[PDB]
Amino acid sequence: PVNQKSKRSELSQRRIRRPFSVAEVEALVEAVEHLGTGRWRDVKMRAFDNADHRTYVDLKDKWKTLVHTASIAPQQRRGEPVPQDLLDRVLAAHAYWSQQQGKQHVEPLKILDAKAQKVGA
Repeated sequence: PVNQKSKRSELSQRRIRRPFSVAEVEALVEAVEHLGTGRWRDVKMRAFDNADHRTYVDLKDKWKTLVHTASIAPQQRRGEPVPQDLLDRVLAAHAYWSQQQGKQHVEPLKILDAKAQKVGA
């Protein structure tokens, strides 16, 4: 025998830069989960090794699209293959932290954060 299948088609799209690799993005979420959605500067320092004088908005944009990719907007689909492990962790922090400000849909979970101290000469 032999059958066919149907799928969805794209319409529009906008982008200037390139997508982040699973290994790269893996840090964005992991960092946002520990540092939360209130410490972007720390997320860049913990995630990106070269976050000396790097911006904090960069990581903020990547995350925004990350969570939306988990299961929010249909047109927000980056298209590229994304690990369900990240999308899940992202929505966890985005929703968990969201409860602090707004309210849309959270889950039964909690987390924490903390910094360290390193003095030299």
